[PDB]
Amino acid sequence: TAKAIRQTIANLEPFMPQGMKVVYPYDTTPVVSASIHEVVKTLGEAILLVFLVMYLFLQNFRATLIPTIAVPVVLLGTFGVLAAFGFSINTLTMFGMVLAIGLLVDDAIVVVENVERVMAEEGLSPREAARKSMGQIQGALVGIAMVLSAVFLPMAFFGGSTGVIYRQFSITIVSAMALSVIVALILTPALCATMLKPIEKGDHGEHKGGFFGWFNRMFLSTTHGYERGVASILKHRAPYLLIYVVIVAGMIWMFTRIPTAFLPDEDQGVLFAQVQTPPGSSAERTQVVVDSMREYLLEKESSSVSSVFTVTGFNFAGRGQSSGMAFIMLKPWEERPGGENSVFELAKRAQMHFFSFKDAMVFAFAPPSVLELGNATGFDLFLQDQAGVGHEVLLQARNKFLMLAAQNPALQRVRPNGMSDEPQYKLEIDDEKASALGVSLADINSTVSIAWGSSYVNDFIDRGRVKRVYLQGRPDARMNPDDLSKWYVRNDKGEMVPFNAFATGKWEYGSPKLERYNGVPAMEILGEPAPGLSSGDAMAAVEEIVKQLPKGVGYSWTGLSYEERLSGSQAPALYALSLLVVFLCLAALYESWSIPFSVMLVVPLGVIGALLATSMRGLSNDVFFQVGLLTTIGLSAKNAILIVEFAKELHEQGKGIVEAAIEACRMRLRPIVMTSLAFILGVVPLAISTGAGSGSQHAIGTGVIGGMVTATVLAIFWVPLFYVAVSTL
Amino acid sequence: TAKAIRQTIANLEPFMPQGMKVVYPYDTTPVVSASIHEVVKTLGEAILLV
Amino acid sequence: MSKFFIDRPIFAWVIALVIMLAGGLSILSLPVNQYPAIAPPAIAVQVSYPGASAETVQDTVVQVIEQQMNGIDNLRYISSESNSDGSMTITVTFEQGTDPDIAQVQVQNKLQLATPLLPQEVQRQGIRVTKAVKNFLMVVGVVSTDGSMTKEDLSNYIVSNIQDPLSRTKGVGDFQVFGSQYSMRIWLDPAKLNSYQLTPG
Amino acid sequence: IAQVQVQNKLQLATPLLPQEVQRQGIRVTKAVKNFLMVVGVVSTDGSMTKEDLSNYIVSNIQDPLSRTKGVGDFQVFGSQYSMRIWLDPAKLNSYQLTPGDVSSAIQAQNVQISSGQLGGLPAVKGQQLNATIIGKTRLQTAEQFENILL
Amino acid sequence: ASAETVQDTVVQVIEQQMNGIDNLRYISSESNSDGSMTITVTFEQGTDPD
Amino acid sequence: MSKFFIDRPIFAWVIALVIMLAGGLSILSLPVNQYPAIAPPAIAVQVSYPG
Repeated sequence: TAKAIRQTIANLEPFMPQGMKVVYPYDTTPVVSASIHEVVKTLGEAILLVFLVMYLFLQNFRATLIPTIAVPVVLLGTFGVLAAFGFSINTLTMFGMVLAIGLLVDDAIVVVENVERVMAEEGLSPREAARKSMGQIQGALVGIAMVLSAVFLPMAFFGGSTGVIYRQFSITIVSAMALSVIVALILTPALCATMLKPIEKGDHGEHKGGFFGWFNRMFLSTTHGYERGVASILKHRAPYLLIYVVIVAGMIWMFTRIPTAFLPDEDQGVLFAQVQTPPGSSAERTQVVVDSMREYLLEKESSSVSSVFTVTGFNFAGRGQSSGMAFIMLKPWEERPGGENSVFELAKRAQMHFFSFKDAMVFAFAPPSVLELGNATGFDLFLQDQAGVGHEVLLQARNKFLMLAAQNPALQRVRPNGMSDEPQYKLEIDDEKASALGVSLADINSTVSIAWGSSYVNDFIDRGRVKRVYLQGRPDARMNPDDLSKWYVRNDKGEMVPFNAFATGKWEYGSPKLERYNGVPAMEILGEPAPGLSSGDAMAAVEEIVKQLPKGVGYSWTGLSYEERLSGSQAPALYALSLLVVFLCLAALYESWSIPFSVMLVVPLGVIGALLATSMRGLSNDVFFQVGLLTTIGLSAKNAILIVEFAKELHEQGKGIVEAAIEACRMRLRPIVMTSLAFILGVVPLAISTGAGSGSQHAIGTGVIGGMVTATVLAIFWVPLFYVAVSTL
Repeated sequence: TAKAIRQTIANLEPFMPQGMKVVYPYDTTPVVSASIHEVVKTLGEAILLV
Repeated sequence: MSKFFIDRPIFAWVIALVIMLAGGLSILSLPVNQYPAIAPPAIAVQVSYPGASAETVQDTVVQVIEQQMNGIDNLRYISSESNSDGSMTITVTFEQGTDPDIAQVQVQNKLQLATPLLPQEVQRQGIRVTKAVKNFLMVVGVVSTDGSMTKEDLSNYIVSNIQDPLSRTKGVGDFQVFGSQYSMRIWLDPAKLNSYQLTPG
Repeated sequence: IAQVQVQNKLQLATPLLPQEVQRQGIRVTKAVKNFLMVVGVVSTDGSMTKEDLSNYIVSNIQDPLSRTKGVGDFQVFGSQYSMRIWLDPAKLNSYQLTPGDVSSAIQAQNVQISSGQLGGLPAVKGQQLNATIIGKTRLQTAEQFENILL
Repeated sequence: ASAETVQDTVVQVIEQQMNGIDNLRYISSESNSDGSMTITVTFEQGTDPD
Repeated sequence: MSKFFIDRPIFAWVIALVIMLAGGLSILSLPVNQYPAIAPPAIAVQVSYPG
């Protein structure tokens, strides 16, 4: 609809006169267009180098593409099932698929490992080796899907306000896995293993051509180093778990130490700036400051803003002559480089400039990432009155609450959106002496309403259009209170009497913005906690101040804090059913209890690194990180399970109980070191990124590598000792 | 919905004056709870004989 | 049965080709945005009332209309307010995951219980019921540098020409035009009215 | 969904009604057959009639028990407070007045006034003050209704 | 009434108050001299009429 | 069919366990009542014309 109203209604431009044109002072098309055009480029940079890194791995220059032709095809099945489920594409499914694209290649890795294990040590043709491959890969490939899907399948059942954001990180991601296992059963191991695989007696690794012949012997040295390191770690086996329990104690300590946030903001190229004046000020008294801030923004900050567009008469904090707001459009994303061109530096510089203004309470702010709810970040507090008590006592309650506002240590910069008591003029009439002079009352009401209420009489036609005709006096006879004495009304016998002979007036006070809530009147303030602190302690720190009020009134929570009071982050209820479903489901492969219970204990090893990776980066917890933990523990679990089943199936074949584990590490060390770096070498342009949508990309980039660096080089030292435990009888 | 009604009655009734009260003279909700309790009492007392 | 993929290679090709075609046909028919529906429905109702205080607009045309705003499914709360220029919003929010058409028509049929209860002046202005959620999308409309055109005729050409084929397209829910259209303003003089022995009425 | 022919049936006869009928509203409800429960009682202190309790019920616990989930209809016993006036024919004949004159005097005196503002737009250039003006406010007590010039 | 007296005062004031509606194809409004008026509006293909 | 599950007893157990856990989800994620919607829908109108 944006592209269907931005030029299809511009077809009236030939019908438009030459004295008018069209500009775009406010827009939102780049954050929806350039975001998609950037995420398709980062998908290209994702599957651009994953061909060349495995080309470095398997040393094949022509028979190389065969695990990477299915990969640009299976992502279309995600869009197919996404159209079948009827959910629109967003930043969410793109941010899911940019990490899902690297975890769906692992079956293509394991089938070319099944090819290479009969290509290296065996001279068998791939036609006779396809049956040997599928005899051992069908019992190992169909089991990972039910343990990988069960991290999102219980996560999809949770709804609420924070459930539609759990969707598109739900089953829409792992539907690509559920179709990739099907195309792994039906597509790769019959043709990609056989037809593009000649026999040249492959035992090379000495010359390799050009700048390539010094990798395979170093890889053999690293495999022998791992084989002697596991023999070194099986010596004592007591301090290697005594240092495991201390990092289990460190996980809960880091989890308590880190605070959380909720949906962090971006730059978006837009800024809002509202104005404020003391009451009674006219529209010119607000016009005297918007031109000054316009000249300031156009001259002193010319390296950041493209255009400004202010209005007056209307604001987010009410309306009238005491109001006004300004939209600010900055440079495009290729035109404002550097961190000083961000919205936060511009916001704090604007506030530092607005500190110099004396009689105006100008406030600038930036909208959050989500636009369809909330103008800014924070919380509100409605103040209901149950007994229906008057306006002045609840105004004094608001005054006492705003006095006990800046003293709270858990909150900062909490402000009202209303106003103070405006000095109004209350008129009074002496209808007894007015009737003694011989005037009525309804004619007096009619005259004062036509004189100052700016009445509307009927319709009239102009240029084929129906418009309205009003009726009012003149402005220069109504700007002053004694000018209100300049009016005359007709009595019963034709003559006129002035206004001051019967009617007078005085000066009282009254609020200009009266707000009701659930039938009763209610005022409110809005704020935010300290930078970094959550909203739970900020909620708990204000429910103790509500004992300091005139008793008879109560409090209420609404807005985006309403769902936070109802059901926010359900991390107690989360990570429990999802843990139990994989703990019951992973025993379907090994048909035991002690071995699945032992290999389940790798899930603490991967979660710890993503906690302190955020502290090393400098970011707080979010729902993006809350699904980043799920995908990295899924990656750690699937990187742990595919090596223990080989040891279990080869213990009963020809080996012992302690030797089969190190034999499985001796025979299957290649793909576990392959696919982990093959995944994370594409996430680096998303791990470090500055531009359109850089904050939400950073909200997932710094967690996924930290969760796996403690999972592919570290957890391989701990998984076989977990397998060969003495309780595993 | 009935317990939501009783919650939104019980929350604000301290703000009512002390010369007032509220009772339930006619009600259809407790027979549902009595029925479902007396028929889940005929499940543990029904499967042990089988 | 199983193990039916070794013998027929291009039968294993075409099963990938048909899901590639099914994914290729899905891009041109699926709509593109950046964020789905997160906010609950936020059905707004606003009126205008010329030349009255906030206390008058609170005790006249919101107290008689918030007593009929009831009997609606999935009602969360009623965020209402009033201003000094005779404006008010009684925006009712709903539960998450609800089609807003019944939320429109229920508020409409409950607003029918108040339209004769309103005074005669505010009924000739026009009640407004909108499905606006929280925010705007774009603003347009500006004067050229040729001069001889103020803000008034600019607002009149915005209202009388542009928004009439614009407000009936897809995605349009609310319009917030800055400045009003043309009107016939008749300004009176109290000294001349006293001289000619006439009232304004 | 099924209210569609109900919501257009009202338009054929909404302004065709008499105006005193139209000043109450045609309440369209989804009431089906029965009630659910009843509440509301006097305390042991007494000092309450059979009208003030109904007035308190409809004034305090009408909207928090009707804006909730599931509530479709209510049929309260008694109603709110009302500023009732009981004319007498003897004193009316003594003062030679019709009750229509009394109703027009009430509907002329107890009127809210849309006055406006002192610094209203388009104001004169250089005006540095704006304030709303409050005219005749609605009456509050019974003696305020007593002090009405008939 | 006449055709102009039904064209200026009723259709031109209802057609300005008939916006913000979903799936509007077009509004073909017409009038005659004998006091008739038609605001027949078409919707998208395959929608719901009620 | 059978005979793939007497030799795999824990794979025979896991189906009953996931059925029991889905039941433990559905016992709390379901509303309970006394009787279903037997009555037909009905729409009413009400006025008050005193005197």
